[PDB]
Amino acid sequence: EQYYGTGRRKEAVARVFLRPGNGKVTVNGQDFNEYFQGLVRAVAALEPLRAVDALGHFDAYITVRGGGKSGQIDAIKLGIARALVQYNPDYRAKLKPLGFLTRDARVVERKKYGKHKARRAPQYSKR
Amino acid sequence: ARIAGVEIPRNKRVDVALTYIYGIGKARAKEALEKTGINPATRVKDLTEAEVVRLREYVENTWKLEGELRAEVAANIKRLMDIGCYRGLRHRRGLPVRGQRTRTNARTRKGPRKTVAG
Amino acid sequence: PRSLKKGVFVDDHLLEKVLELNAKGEKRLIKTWSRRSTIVPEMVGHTIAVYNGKQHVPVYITENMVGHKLGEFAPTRTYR
Amino acid sequence: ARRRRAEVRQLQPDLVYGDVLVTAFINKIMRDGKKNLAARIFYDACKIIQEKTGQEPLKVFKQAVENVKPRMEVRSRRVGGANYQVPMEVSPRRQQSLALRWLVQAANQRPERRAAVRIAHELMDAAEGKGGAVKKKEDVERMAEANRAYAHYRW
Amino acid sequence: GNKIHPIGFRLGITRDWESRWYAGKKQYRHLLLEDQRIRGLLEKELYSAGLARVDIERAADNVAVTVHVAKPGVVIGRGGERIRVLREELAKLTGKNVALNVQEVQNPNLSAPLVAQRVAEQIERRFAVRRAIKQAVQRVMESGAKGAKVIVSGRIGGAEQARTEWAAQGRVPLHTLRANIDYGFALARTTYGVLGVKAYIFLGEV
Amino acid sequence: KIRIKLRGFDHKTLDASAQKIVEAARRSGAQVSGPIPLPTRVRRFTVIRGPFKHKDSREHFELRTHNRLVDIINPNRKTIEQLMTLDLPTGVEIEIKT
Amino acid sequence: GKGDRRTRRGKIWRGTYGKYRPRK
Amino acid sequence: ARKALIEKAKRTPKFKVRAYTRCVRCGRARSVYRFFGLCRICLRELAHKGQLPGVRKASW
RNA sequence: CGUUAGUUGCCAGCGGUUCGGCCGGGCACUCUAACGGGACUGCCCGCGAAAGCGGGAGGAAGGAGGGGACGACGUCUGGUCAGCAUGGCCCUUACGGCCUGGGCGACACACGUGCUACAAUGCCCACUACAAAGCGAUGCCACCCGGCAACGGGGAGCUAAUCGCAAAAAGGUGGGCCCAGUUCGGAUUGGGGUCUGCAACCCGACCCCAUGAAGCCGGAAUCGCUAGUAAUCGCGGAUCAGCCAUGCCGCGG
Ligand SMILES: [Mg+2]
Ligand SMILES: [Mg+2]
Ligand SMILES: [Mg+2]
Ligand SMILES: [Mg+2]
Ligand SMILES: [Mg+2]
Ligand SMILES: [Mg+2]
Ligand SMILES: [Mg+2]
Ligand SMILES: [Mg+2]
Ligand SMILES: [Mg+2]
Ligand SMILES: [Mg+2]
Ligand SMILES: [Mg+2]
Ligand SMILES: [Mg+2]
Ligand SMILES: [Mg+2]
Ligand SMILES: [Mg+2]
Ligand SMILES: [Mg+2]
Ligand SMILES: [Mg+2]
Ligand SMILES: [Mg+2]
Ligand SMILES: [Mg+2]
Ligand SMILES: [Mg+2]
Ligand SMILES: [Mg+2]
Ligand SMILES: [Mg+2]
Ligand SMILES: [Mg+2]
Ligand SMILES: [Mg+2]
Ligand SMILES: [Mg+2]
Ligand SMILES: [Mg+2]
Ligand SMILES: [Mg+2]
Ligand SMILES: [Mg+2]
Ligand SMILES: [Mg+2]
Ligand SMILES: [Mg+2]
Ligand SMILES: [Mg+2]
Ligand SMILES: [Mg+2]
Ligand SMILES: [Mg+2]
Ligand SMILES: [Mg+2]
Ligand SMILES: [Mg+2]
Ligand SMILES: [Mg+2]
Ligand SMILES: [Mg+2]
Ligand SMILES: [Mg+2]
Ligand SMILES: [Mg+2]
Ligand SMILES: [Mg+2]
Ligand SMILES: [Mg+2]
Ligand SMILES: [Mg+2]
Ligand SMILES: [Mg+2]
Ligand SMILES: [Mg+2]
Ligand SMILES: [Mg+2]
Ligand SMILES: [Mg+2]
Ligand SMILES: [Mg+2]
Ligand SMILES: [Mg+2]
Ligand SMILES: [Zn+2]
Repeated sequence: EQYYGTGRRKEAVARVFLRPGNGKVTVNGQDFNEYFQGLVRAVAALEPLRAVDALGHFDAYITVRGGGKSGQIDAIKLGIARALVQYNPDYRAKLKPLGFLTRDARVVERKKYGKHKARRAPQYSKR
Repeated sequence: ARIAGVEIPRNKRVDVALTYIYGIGKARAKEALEKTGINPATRVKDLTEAEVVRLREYVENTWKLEGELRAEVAANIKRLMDIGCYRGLRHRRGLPVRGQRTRTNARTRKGPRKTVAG
Repeated sequence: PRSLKKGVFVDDHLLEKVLELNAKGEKRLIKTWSRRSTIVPEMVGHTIAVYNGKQHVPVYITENMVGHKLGEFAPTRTYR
Repeated sequence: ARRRRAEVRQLQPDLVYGDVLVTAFINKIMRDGKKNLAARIFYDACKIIQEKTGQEPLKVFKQAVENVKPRMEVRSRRVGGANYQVPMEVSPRRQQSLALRWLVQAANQRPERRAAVRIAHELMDAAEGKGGAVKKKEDVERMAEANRAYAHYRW
Repeated sequence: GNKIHPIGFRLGITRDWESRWYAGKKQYRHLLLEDQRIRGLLEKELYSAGLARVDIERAADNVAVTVHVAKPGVVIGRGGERIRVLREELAKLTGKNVALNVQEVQNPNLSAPLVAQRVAEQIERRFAVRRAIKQAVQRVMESGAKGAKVIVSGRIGGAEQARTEWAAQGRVPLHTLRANIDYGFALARTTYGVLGVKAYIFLGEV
Repeated sequence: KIRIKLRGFDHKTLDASAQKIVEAARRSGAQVSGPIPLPTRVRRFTVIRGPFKHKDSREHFELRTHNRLVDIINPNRKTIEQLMTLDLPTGVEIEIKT
Repeated sequence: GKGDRRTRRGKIWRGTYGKYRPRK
Repeated sequence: ARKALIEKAKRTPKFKVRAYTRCVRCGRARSVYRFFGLCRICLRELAHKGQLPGVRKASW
């Protein structure tokens, strides 16, 4: 009937609702391409379907908020893969080597006193 | 095409071509193109003399321009210079006026660096 | 680019002083430590000593200089 | 790297050609962290090379990279006072970065107005044995075989 | 120049605030001032009684000041005499109509500020500092106190060259914030100059 | 409509003050909404560690104001019976708005 | 660039509003 | 600073712009946090002492 | 990842719709913020006497997972008596005390640190989309009107997960510019004006008109950074009536 997974990337969440259907994908009440499409990496979000050849099996309704659009695309990449495993837990052995179910814990490193931006040091002369 | 006191921009867009006039920037060019009812994107070479004369009529006497402007400003300096005004003294010594710092980076007003010993 | 926007400010020290001087005729040098004030038309013809922080300098006030402030003609710095 | 081997980063496969060599090249084009700009440049340049020339932009991209790869270069080594230009082989990993960098650097010395126009044309010339990237490669291979007298300093 | 304050380190865990209340943007300023007038005035009058900490709590316009003293008898006075004089003097400075409480401190040698005061008192009287230190360490070490440390600052014994003294015993691991290290500072003023006294006491694990 | 806004710098003071209020009202009132926590107002102060520079050594502190909500639904007396003055905590602060 | 105060980007750089960068 | 320079406490400044912060504890002229009425130094001293309720060691 | 908790959350689910979570309603989800779980070289292969190293599975995460707070005995007679405290020495119609004015902003030069650029992977214009962290009771100011605008008048809401600063910018689509000291670059200067403030001459920021300089990737030399890092983009804060903040401290794209 319906299947769900959350997924998250870099301070952004994307609720993935996979329902069997024509294959059309809806994002925030907009077409998948009316939100994206000017964004080259957008297609990387749908790679979990192409690994299991689930392109035409499922429709999708997605709610995205937080971060920028790129972290959202990865946030969608995980939510599609998290729901795809709940549908068939046998899809784990196929999905795992590609790492589509692995969360990316790289987050903006906190800015630190004495430096300019958390690593970059103020240049000096000595003379 | 001669619009103001002798001024011949050519082959570019008219609104940008008017910036070549002294008393005209992008603001006054967009206003002339506006009240004269002339397409700003049109090339200079494609301008009707009827649209040229209308541009001349407006621009020639709406604001003071190249010749008069240069003298008026130059007369505006002598005025504050002929009086004992401090602002005029900053003009005499060729130093900034608006109250910048003169310890460093006065190069624009000050006739760039002429070095001494230490 | 200079703006007081309304009620062009002039200190009350010399203001009540110069207008009363006009009643009795043009007076001689005057003491002024208030360069905060602007210049008004009724000052033309007088002579005002404005302070540099050190010295009092006599300034002849004319017609062309009405728009300015005292101290514009009493500079502070000393160079060369 | 004084301690470890400094393992190589594994880039993501391309979104279009599924190829890692393309994604690395797109990165070399990217400046100030605008990858969406870089990819659009590289992908529009695939249209120029696929229309003005009737071959696969995939195969020409690889063919251009292979021709800029230098087999030998020179390095400086301090010996008895002033150092020397010492010829030595190039690591296959180093041939990767050098050719890509030279291709991007040479394309921006080109006359062409738009970026993708420079890239496609440079790749077309580089694939044909000419072009600015191949000159840098040929000039480096000239440094080797010239100081070849110092081939005993290999290190 | 290193070794940041130990209490300021431990305010989160294994140490509490000497003032616990709540305030707003338009409140916190003066309420903090009132707290400093309080601790300021007590240290004047209550130094001879041997106070250690002044704890000031507020719920709403009520002040719950608690003074921890080594000798609570000097505080109360005879039949509650001095807890009348200076407790009414407290509500005169601040009109908060504030009430006062007293608390006993067992083992004054186990309270770091009290140990510091004791050493500084001897220094103002010009005793041997290394003995007064090592003696002070024993008074602390001989009762619980799995660790102790005492530091005395420059002009030792009225020397022309400033020095620094020593003799910790046991374990005083300041780098770890686990085991509730107590800290106190004293100031000994003398004819040759000023002397600081730092007291470290170590007690408990978790 | 009875709102109870809990505020304080210690997160253990609020919860110790909040749980004591619910255990009095639940014996009388209807199901209470719950201890719904509100976000924290974090005021940060960055200060140079020493006087007279060594600018680049500063250390910062943070004062955190935690907040809580109660929302007793339909309390009459036995809720307000235990609610007059029974509370222990001090660092807490309470407001009431109807 | 960001330095030109009568350009839209130079207005946001200083953090001001005017004819060249209105509010709404 | 100077005892005569704490005339801000008695302000009656004759002009509302002449009022300045003047850290109360040490009489600091320059850098005074408006929320504590204390200078950055006094603020750091009183924070270590734990006499400022709710003020922790910022770490993240 | 779970538990507790639901006035941020939601046709995941139906009901209604002025199609706006707006109402009805619900806590599942996102989230908020308190307590917990989780990683231990524990498991397998190999090496090894051991500690450990290499690799593998499971796992969100592994060999210190990533970032902080944390800086030992001592060193440099390091820094500050100008934050405070303070020994000793000087001053006391005065080194003290008040005020106005001026200076700390001076300019023939040099160094340091930065900002903005020299452009087409760019600039400008319209349109449109996505953050996190903070601040606000005479303070933040939706919205309406006036004005090209800075801003003024009027005035709603917000003791603020509920109102406001608010628009994020790069980005996306559309269009203009066509390699040229220019639709690059915004210095200097004339003129007109808003606001704070008793008061903008020395010596404020802001708006509007006109002016439109140097600069077409920088000698010798020299700096930062090993992964959300560098680079780049904007946002907020502290001090403060205002502001010379391009600084500093944070925030995320
Ligand atoms: Mg269902
Ligand atoms: Mg962070
Ligand atoms: Mg960043
Ligand atoms: Mg330095
Ligand atoms: Mg200036
Ligand atoms: Mg001379
Ligand atoms: Mg040698
Ligand atoms: Mg001794
Ligand atoms: Mg401890
Ligand atoms: Mg600093
Ligand atoms: Mg421009
Ligand atoms: Mg003094
Ligand atoms: Mg002030
Ligand atoms: Mg959870
Ligand atoms: Mg809620
Ligand atoms: Mg939904
Ligand atoms: Mg219904
Ligand atoms: Mg209905
Ligand atoms: Mg309805
Ligand atoms: Mg409607
Ligand atoms: Mg709609
Ligand atoms: Mg709506
Ligand atoms: Mg209702
Ligand atoms: Mg209802
Ligand atoms: Mg291993
Ligand atoms: Mg492993
Ligand atoms: Mg190890
Ligand atoms: Mg760590
Ligand atoms: Mg440690
Ligand atoms: Mg010295
Ligand atoms: Mg020293
Ligand atoms: Mg200075
Ligand atoms: Mg000279
Ligand atoms: Mg520079
Ligand atoms: Mg309007
Ligand atoms: Mg709420
Ligand atoms: Mg809300
Ligand atoms: Mg609320
Ligand atoms: Mg709005
Ligand atoms: Mg375009
Ligand atoms: Mg030139
Ligand atoms: Mg130009
Ligand atoms: Mg050029
Ligand atoms: Mg490192
Ligand atoms: Mg401000
Ligand atoms: Mg005001
Ligand atoms: Mg800023
Ligand atoms: Zn202070």
